[PDB]
Amino acid sequence: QPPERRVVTVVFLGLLLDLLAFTLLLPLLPGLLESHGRAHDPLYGSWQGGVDWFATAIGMPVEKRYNSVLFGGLIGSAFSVLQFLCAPLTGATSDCLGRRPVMLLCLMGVATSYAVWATSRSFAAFLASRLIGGISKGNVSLSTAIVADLGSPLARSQGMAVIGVAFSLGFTLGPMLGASLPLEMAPWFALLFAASDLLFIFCFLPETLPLEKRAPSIALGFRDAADLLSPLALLRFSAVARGQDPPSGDRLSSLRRLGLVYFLYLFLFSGLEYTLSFLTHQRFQFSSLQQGKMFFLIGLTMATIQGAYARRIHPGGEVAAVKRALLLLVPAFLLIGWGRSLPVLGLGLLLYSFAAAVVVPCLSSVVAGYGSPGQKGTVMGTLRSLGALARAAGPLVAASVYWLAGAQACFTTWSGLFLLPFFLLQ
Ligand SMILES: CCCCCCCC/C=C\CCCCCCCC(=O)OC[C@H](O)CO
Repeated sequence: QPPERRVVTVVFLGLLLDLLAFTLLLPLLPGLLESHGRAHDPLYGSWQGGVDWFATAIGMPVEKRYNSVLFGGLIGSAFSVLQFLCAPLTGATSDCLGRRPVMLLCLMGVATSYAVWATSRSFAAFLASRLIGGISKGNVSLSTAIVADLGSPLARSQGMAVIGVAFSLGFTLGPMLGASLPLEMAPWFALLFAASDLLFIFCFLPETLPLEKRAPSIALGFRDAADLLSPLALLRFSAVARGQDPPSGDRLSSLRRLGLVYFLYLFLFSGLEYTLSFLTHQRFQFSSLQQGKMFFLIGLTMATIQGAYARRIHPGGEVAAVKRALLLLVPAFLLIGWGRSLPVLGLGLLLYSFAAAVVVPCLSSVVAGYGSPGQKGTVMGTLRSLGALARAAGPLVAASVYWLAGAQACFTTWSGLFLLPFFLLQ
């Protein structure tokens, strides 16, 4: 096929190898925390002390699986703070040095993250592994940047859809494999996928930013440092607005508006998506195995919609499809929030899947069309960073309201707040 097919193919297979490696360990995390608690790990005990303080503050009942999910949520949140910190820098660096050298630095970091975990099963090794993997998770935003390097709006909108399929397939099949593996072998499979991704990208990712299109600098002074690290400067896209041939006027307002909608969407969606672990236990007494089955079906529907519908939306129709998805999430979360049987829960999950499939891909696709050739890493790095900030705060704030106000209070209120990104877009 053309050179555009070849790059997206390499980006997709690389990213799927990456996401299998990460998601593989997620169904095992409950057992690994429980092991540390049971060995009296005094560092574990520190963090358990923090989760406890939080559990007391929000009024969360004392129960093994409620603790497991809350601890997994603090851990998930700390990790997203690392992704937020590093995504703009990694982007700006690649704008200046090319996509391939920075993609490869990031993958050596991810491979090293799994080398560490492989060697030691302590809470310390766990956090050391998460820290390194966290600061090296720019490979994700570099994938979106590489798609944004492509020539046509069509190339880009389909590229972002294909990345959507990677995340949906990765988050589906990874935990499936992990729970099928003997625990000893799991960190070895993560390593195999992470080393495979590194080697695959080394041999097959073509460069999509030529030397004569690159940003002259990463950051010259403290104001440029702050442009990559301040949540408000990342919302205002100040790093992009201060680059070579940047967007200005109406074009720069639009970029900011898509970013605010992106952040708000993911703040709300990531919160309800996390607290669905509370709702399916508390209301329907789902085992974590049954939560496995449910997220599996969600991921498969999402990959189908992403591959089949999201990927076929005519360039120019991204925004119309996002507005329709944000409206669909109002009934979707009302049905989940209030449903007292599996048919009603099921209907809300189906709408959840159709709507979530479209939003991240369609918005990335429109955002990717902004910035000059040497700013694609800074634009998509800034977008990923806003998502990371959103997935950092979303779970914690939804957990507070879920336990302080109850499932209905949280799911009704978050449902209402979806009209904020809907109206910001219209
Ligand atoms: C380019 C970089 C190359 C790679 C550089 C590697 C750096 C990794 C450093 C520290 C993490 C290792 C932590 C090892 C944990 C030691 C064991 C421990 O903490 O105690 C065991 C626990 O009490 C019960 O098993």
